[PDB]
Amino acid sequence: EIKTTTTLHRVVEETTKPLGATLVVETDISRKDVNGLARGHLVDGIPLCTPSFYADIAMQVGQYSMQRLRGLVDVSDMVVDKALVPHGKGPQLLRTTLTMEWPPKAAATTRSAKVKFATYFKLDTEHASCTVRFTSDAQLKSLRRSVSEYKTHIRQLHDGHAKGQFMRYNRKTGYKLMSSMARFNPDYMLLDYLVLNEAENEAASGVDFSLGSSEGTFAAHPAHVDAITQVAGFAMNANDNVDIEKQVYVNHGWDSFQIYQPLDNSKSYQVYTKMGQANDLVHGDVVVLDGEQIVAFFRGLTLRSVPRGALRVVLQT
Amino acid sequence: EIKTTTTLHRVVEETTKPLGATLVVETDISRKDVNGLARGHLVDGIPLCTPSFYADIAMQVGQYSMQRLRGLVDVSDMVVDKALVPHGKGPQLLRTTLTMEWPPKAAATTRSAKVKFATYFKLDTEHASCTVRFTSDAQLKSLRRSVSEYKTHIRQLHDGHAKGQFMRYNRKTGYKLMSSMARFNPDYMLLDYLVLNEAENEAASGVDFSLGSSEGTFAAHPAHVDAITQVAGFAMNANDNVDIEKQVYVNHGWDSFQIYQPLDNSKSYQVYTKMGQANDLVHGDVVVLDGEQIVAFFRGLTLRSVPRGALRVVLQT
Ligand SMILES: COc1cc(O)c2c(O)c(C(C)=O)c(CC(C)=O)cc2c1
Ligand SMILES: COc1cc(O)c2c(O)c(C(C)=O)c(CC(C)=O)cc2c1
Repeated sequence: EIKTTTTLHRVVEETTKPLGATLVVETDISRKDVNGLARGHLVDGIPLCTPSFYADIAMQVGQYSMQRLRGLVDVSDMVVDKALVPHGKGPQLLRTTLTMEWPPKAAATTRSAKVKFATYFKLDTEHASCTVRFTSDAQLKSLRRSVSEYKTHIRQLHDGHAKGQFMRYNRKTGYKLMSSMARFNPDYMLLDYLVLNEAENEAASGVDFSLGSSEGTFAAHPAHVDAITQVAGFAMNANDNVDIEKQVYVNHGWDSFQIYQPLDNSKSYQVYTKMGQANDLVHGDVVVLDGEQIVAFFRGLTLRSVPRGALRVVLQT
Repeated sequence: EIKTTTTLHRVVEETTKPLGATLVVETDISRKDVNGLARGHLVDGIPLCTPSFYADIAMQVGQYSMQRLRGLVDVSDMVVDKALVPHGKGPQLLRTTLTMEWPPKAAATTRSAKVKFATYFKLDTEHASCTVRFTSDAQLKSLRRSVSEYKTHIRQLHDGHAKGQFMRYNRKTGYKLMSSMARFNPDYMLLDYLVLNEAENEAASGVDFSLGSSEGTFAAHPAHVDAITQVAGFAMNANDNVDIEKQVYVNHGWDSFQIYQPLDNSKSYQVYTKMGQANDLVHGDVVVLDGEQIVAFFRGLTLRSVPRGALRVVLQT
């Protein structure tokens, strides 16, 4: 039976059939243990749930599904369509629906599940979707072979900063730079330092989970995983040629997300990304290291350029 | 008779006397050539006239007063008491009142005049005051002897940045850093780069007056002089330990201000300040160089720590 957590509160429905299964879980984002955490970012005084919030729940229903059938869960094909504003005024029910389909009777052969995230009063808004994948360790093995190359990019960023070539932002100064666009729940302000090579939207950052409070139970703490994606959002938005009064880069989702080691709330990690240039979309990979160890990887993290002013409008609509 | 300019529109009253004289001038800050200029900073969508606007008028009425009795005018003892919001909705008449006092027949020996700045509809608000002084060149001579020393502080700041010790902000990134506190009329965005030693609130900045448009006639262009004081305000507000969502440093005035060379709108200048350490107030000197030449100097520029939120309240009321 699925363990309830800070971010997954009850099972609404759990049905097996011959050609598939449906699992519906529910999270009251107004519940007092989670409401604070659900309010990750703040834009024009409007609180916003981060994609990492869905990713946590996805990892949970995926891990459960994968164990129930028989291993790494990949939160893949994440698409964030509509803002979720945790109002904190009476129940606000986020329903996460996981569906699986199969041949008879190869249920145990199943390597993916479709996941949808929608708030209910019933239906309020459909927010996001992803596909969880029960994946191989092939990527992990490949990442392990590239560790030394990632470490080299990181070292070269620090060397450049030490020569006056690249900007290095202390934690509070980085958040100040972003503050006309978004403010952050303090528990999400986990970027300790960030070195940015603006020419390639390329960043090396120390993320220190000890800098926030992360009480509760999770598969992947939404603050910890949002801090990882913040590094790529900062690389884009902190470029001297991006005028954040007019245009801002927002997280649209990603192609793949795997976690290989605990995201420990007493530890700091190294995060490296080269986003680059590219319609209204940029994409790139984000790796998380713990010294020599591969901790996590976003493949094809996607940020969308949106008008600052029209963002304001839609969020107030 | 006093030359009218972009920032001084008409003489309201001009009386000489046995024991002194009164000169009252008027500037309609809604007039189309000046209204843009008058709106130098923007806080919470509220436009604000900068202290440099009063300093320009002070130099003009001071130079005139000095010339008509019988070379440097010092805009000294500047105190900025109340915000001036150029609404641009019908006339908004800034009245600058200069008063002088003297012995019988000794008018020619007069070395200072009291200046007050108040808007009228009639009395609206009293904004600021200063004392213009007809001063010696002793300070100028002293500054010329320190040139090499100022240049050394500047070179040391650049050296430190080249070793990764001090922050260097490109123009647009500096203004992005300040943007949750204030936005700036583009004609005021003249800070080309700034290197900051946060430990001592110590900055060297290139200010490039060619970066804005400054059409009109002035004694000292309000954008150009404000850009000089921005270097000190930035030094304080860009400190990692100053949370601009809570407290901001605002210009309160200064003890002395002298200009020794034209502030040429095609030229860039070097500005150096060491504000140092946080009562309500910080103070320090700001020097302006053009290579080897002394161009201008604020002695005892004063910034006041004000609550960001309570700043908002007052301005909105
Ligand atoms: C206008 O469309 C959207 C939709 C979203 O889901 C959005 C969203 O989730 C966010 C979030 C979570 O931050 C933002 C603002 C940022 C990047 O800080 C803006 C959004 C804007
Ligand atoms: C609350 O009291 C004041 C009085 C002023 O005259 C103020 C003032 O002139 C200003 C400005 C800009 O001129 C400001 C805001 C800043 C530093 O950008 C804030 C002010 C705040």
